[PDB]
Amino acid sequence: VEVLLGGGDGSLAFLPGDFSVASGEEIVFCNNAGFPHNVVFDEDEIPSGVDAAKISMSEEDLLNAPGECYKVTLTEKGTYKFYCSPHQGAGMVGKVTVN
Ligand SMILES: [Cl-]
Ligand SMILES: [Cu+2]
Repeated sequence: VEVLLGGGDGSLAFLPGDFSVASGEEIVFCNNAGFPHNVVFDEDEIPSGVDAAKISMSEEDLLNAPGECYKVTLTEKGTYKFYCSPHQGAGMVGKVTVN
């Protein structure tokens, strides 16, 4: 599935922000507006056994360009809470349920 990074209206948001995906299904986070953006999963908000370092972009990596995206494939079932480092304080966070 595809999630847009930033609304055209200026919102620093994941569109959709709360969504579901089946185990093994990919999620492609594409820059839309308001970038730089990046996608970082909260180590304390991801299913048991998942390595946040494998499913996250480095806090120092940013999708700085308009056509850039970040693809991640999640398998362990449960909810995962992720955010954008630069806009975390502005409310740019999201949740995905892997069923
Ligand atoms: Cl992992
Ligand atoms: Cu951002």
